[PDB]
Amino acid sequence: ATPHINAQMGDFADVVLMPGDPLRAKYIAENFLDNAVQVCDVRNMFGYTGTYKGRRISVMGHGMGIPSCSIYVTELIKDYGVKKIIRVGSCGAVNEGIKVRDVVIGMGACTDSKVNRIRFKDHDFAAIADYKMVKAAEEAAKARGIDVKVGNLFSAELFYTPDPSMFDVMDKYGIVGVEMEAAGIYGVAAEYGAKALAICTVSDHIKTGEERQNTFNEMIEIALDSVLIGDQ
Amino acid sequence: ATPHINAQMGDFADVVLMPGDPLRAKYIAENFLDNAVQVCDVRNMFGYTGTYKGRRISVMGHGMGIPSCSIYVTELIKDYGVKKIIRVGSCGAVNEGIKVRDVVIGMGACTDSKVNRIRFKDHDFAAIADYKMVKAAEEAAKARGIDVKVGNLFSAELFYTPDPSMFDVMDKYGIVGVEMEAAGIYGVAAEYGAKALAICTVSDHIKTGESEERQNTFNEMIEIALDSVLIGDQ
Amino acid sequence: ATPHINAQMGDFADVVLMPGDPLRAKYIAENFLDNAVQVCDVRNMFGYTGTYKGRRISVMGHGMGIPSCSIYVTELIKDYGVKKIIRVGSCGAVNEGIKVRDVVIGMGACTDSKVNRIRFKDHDFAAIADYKMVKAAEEAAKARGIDVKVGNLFSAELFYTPDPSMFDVMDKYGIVGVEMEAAGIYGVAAEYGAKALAICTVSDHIKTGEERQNTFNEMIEIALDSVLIGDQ
Amino acid sequence: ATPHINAQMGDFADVVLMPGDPLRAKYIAENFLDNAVQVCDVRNMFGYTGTYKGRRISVMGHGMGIPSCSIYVTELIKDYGVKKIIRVGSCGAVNEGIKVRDVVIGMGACTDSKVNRIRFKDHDFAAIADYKMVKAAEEAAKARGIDVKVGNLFSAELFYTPDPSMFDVMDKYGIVGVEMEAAGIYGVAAEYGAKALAICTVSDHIKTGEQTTSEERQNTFNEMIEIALDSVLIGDQ
Amino acid sequence: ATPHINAQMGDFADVVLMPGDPLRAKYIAENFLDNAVQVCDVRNMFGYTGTYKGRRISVMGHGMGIPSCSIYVTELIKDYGVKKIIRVGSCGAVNEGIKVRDVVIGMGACTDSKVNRIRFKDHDFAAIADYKMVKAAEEAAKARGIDVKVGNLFSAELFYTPDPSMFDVMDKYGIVGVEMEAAGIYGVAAEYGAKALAICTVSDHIKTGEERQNTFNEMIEIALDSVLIGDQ
Amino acid sequence: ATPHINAQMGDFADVVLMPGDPLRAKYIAENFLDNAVQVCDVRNMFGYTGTYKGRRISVMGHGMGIPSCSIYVTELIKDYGVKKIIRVGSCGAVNEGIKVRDVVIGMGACTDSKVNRIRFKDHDFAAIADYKMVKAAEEAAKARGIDVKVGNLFSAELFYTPDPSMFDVMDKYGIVGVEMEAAGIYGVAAEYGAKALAICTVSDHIKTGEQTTSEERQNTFNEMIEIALDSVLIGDQ
Repeated sequence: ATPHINAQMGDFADVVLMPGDPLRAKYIAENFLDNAVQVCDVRNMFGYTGTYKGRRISVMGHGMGIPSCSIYVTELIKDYGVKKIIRVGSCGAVNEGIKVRDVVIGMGACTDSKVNRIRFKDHDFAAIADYKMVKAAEEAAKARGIDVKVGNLFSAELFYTPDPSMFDVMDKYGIVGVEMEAAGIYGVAAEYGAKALAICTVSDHIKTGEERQNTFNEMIEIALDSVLIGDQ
Repeated sequence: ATPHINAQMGDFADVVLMPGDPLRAKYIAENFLDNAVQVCDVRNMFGYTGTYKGRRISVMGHGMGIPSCSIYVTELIKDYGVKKIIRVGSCGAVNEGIKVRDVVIGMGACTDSKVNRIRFKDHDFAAIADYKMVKAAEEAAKARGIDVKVGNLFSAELFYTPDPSMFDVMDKYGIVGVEMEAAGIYGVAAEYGAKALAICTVSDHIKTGESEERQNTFNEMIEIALDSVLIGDQ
Repeated sequence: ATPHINAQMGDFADVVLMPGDPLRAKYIAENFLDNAVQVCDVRNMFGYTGTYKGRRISVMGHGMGIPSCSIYVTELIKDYGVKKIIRVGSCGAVNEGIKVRDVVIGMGACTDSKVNRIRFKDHDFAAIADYKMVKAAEEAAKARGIDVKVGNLFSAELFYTPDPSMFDVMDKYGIVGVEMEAAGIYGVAAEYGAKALAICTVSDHIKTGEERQNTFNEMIEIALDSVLIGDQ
Repeated sequence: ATPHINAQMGDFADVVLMPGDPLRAKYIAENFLDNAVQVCDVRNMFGYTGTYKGRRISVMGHGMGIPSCSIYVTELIKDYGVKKIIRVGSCGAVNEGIKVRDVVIGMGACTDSKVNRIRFKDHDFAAIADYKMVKAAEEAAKARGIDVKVGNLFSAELFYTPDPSMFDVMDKYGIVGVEMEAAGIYGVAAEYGAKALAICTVSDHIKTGEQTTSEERQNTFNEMIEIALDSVLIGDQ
Repeated sequence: ATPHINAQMGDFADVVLMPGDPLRAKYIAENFLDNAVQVCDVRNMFGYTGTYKGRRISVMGHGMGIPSCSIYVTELIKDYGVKKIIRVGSCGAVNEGIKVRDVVIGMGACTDSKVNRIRFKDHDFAAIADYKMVKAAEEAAKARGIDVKVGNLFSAELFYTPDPSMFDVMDKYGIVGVEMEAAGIYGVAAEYGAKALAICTVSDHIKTGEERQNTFNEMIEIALDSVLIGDQ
Repeated sequence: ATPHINAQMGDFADVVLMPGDPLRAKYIAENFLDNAVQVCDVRNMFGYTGTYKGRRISVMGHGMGIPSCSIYVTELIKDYGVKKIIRVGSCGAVNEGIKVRDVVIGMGACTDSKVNRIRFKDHDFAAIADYKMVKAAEEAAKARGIDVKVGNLFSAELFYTPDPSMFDVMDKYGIVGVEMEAAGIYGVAAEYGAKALAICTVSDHIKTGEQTTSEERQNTFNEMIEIALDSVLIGDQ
């Protein structure tokens, strides 16, 4: 029993899929997993454990932003023995070579947050995903014939940014998508010795101002298939 | 009809009480407000509008941390006409003069976050509450025989901090309670020209290590906040 | 008998009013206090102790800027037993809603200085006044028919700023007045466990370019009446 | 005809292998490339162009440290059309999970330098390698029976650090090796739109005092270069 | 007529000697200069203009700390045509090879202040004195057989530092003296195209805890002699 | 017998002249020193020891950029007993008061690097030269009729800067020339208790687009080296 998660050790699988919205975790448990049972509900942050093709897998919301996400993944790892975390969600694109509904994988995560600087003595910590998980997801996508873009995500602290000119810097530096928690997750996995990966689907084009459900399903199938591939 | 709040203009009152826990918002709606009706539920972030002594008041969770808190209160202010936000929650204490169950009001909020530096050209922005709201809350508590400590909160980005020696620094500088969203709310209030206040109840003593008594003290904090709304209206 | 103050313990009252200009301290001692006697003059920084309606009160200049102000109020607090400091001065306004001759109370104080970051491990320390002092001052003004603005001051390190565009940012965030020492006084009050308040009169409008003695006298009376309201 | 490189357009291939030491570049061009010709020598910074299994490949020294390697990689990309860069060097280990003689690939590069903060408005830029190059290098090592550690390198500005306690921080965060130029190469590659990769061989263990002989190190160095050149062919597809 | 200096263009010479204490400026005008006449007195910051060996020279206090000193030197330079500033004062020593009463010249000035970072886009500005002024002062000292140490001063923002371990860092990097304004003066001189120099006398040994009036006179004679040397 | 320098204690004099390019070290040792013998060549970074008017003097390249520079000066000081270092190079001018072919001395060195912040608890370290070396070089140039500009150099981390508006800032604050290693040499010299000086010749004007022939550049460079060597003898007295 932890402060933010009302479950017991053993309730979660060693791998957890994590959308930000708890209703998306409920949607995933009911439509993609077999026999999912709810294992937590504190603060309405629903978490479930079921199986995918016989493999035990959990799915749980993490809320919005770095701080919220860090609390949950930190507790999953140190209190529930979770080894691998796959964040799943929507992101905004800033570059011309990425179109809405494209599937991006964050090999790395840039950020404007100070959390990695507080852990790394104020130097530049490169928040990165676990290589084998990236590979697994790219192979799972290829198997279904889905193209994915692997690159840097940008984890913003402020959804309603006071500095919009930063989207032009992101673009020039190849940022593939903007979300709000990947840099925090990667930071937590490094601090606690676990492995993470963030997968996103472009829901909006910040620059050009540019189905959704179906593309969401492809993202989920890719993440879940990457879990089985990762076990081999 | 915003991305994070599925309500209509007019659904929220001009004043909103905001616990971090959506289930706390539900508890407040059911036990302290009259005829409260749910006005939003995207992402399970429950929001309700009811009445306190004839005065229309809203209550809604804001989730955990500065980024989450900023999204909700920003949308509330710019799309729902919200004028006053009172965050209500639990905090940890670092100072010996403050005990568990004490009620603290955050006249200012320190932080280890970068959000106010992004807004203020990397200079020191003093994230403060609206004075009249502090004053109303302090008078409301005084009328209920409750002693409140008014000072600086500290809004942490990392609940599981990699640097626990910071708690000794906070204590040395008078921090009255440690939580996670006050500096963000005050920063948003200053950016969008609204008014905000953070009231908290000490649920844990981070230094000394110190449900019923907490529930009771939680009810005390809610009553103060709601009574400050009426004193604030005069 | 300190390095910057040549007085003895007991020479100052427990409450000190501090204009930046030592000649302003002399003015206040002579026209608002009864039987004030000079208690210090090292570096020409005049300090006086007198009585306001029977209540012992001190007034002393603190010079210009954060470093100068910190030295004096630190010595007053640790060597002279000073419990409450009320800084009084003139300030520039950046906001359109604030006019010259308006009285502002600094509940908080922003700064481009590094002093609070040196004290607070490089994180954001919110330099704020003592709530009760703010409340007393606001009550005092209300009793004299004076409308005061309570909010954020900005304490600048450079009077001749190399970056005048900061004035638009301050305005955007509600800064009520720009001066040079409130963030340092509040930081010292927090470090040594004392109480402080900054009250100012808008002498110039930095944005619009926009009696002064009269409004200055108004600010002095509010400060002195706040001390008596604060004693109850 | 740039200031630091005295070659002409077309002298370099579109993929360039880069050790820090110009003599290692000479050694690679001589022993691993066919028909290598020296194409530049400004400041004794030797650059050659040869062929590997019929494919055109260049090898060039980049000096030590971020500032020196940025100058050369920037010139190769903007003046000579280079699209892919593979840095091949030596790094020190800080983690007990990594052993001397290990082959590490920098998927990312942490640093104590300010070069990426100057480029990215003082926010945190995750200095990363090109994913497909990491994958080609990882497959190539696997195909040669070499097990590679894929993770975060740390590019130090001061070889003789004034703060050794940072090594304990690097170990806790899983840094796989400490070197001096990856974070700078990754920043340049992102700024100019090219692709980069840093591969390293562990010559010393900072934390455990472990050393290796010059024989063993030559051999492990030899493995690294074969992986890199193989990865080029895999990457071409 | 400037806000902080009540004088007219022409009242100051092109070179100004500046102790922090205005009473020290008064002592210098009366004892070292011929026919010195007071030219300013706003805020009790006395300024005087007299003659040294027939050479017109001014002496004025600048108060304590960077912010205060910056206002005065900025106004002297841009409003009163001052070309050279020599700050004179007492400093604390942190290094074992520097004893009390030694005369140190700040060829450079380190600091914990943010003022040069605000001017220099957050990079490292090396606040340095004007080389010809350093040279003139070192030669003036040699003529009178006084030994001087030329090196880095450290300009502290906080007289009562919350971080005393910084004195050991200063010592290790060769800081010759700790004072509070040299880095600010050097910054202003650079920004406004003027020349500055800080000369100090060690009044206390911060480390070892270790006449004064006479060593003060040596410092002043050296500065004034450097002015004549500098004119050749 | 250090990692980057293949010499033995006593091979270097107590004073070392240091250009960035090792071929310039060769040129100086051959043309200005008597009986110069090469004493190291690790990574093609040539170091020599010769005599000037009977006074033992060494000359050695330091590569480009702070990090490379720091490694060599740090090794000369801690492993080989060097007491004084004079960096002799080329710089770009940003101020209209400085013309191409001018000789500038860096009494101080500004920088956009983080190496002195890492050493000085994140506060502002004024990276400064040794006063008596500045004075010896200034008198030596005066004695030769050369008028030197004494001031602040700016040591850039990125030669190909992503922020060129910074040059207008350096101009406003009087920077005398832009190079890449002075702030790092001064930091090392202060960390290890040694003395250093950076002298530079203006080969190009960044702000006005002024250039100079290779002939003019050789001659101005020739003047700089004689100033430096003369400053060593004056410094000994």
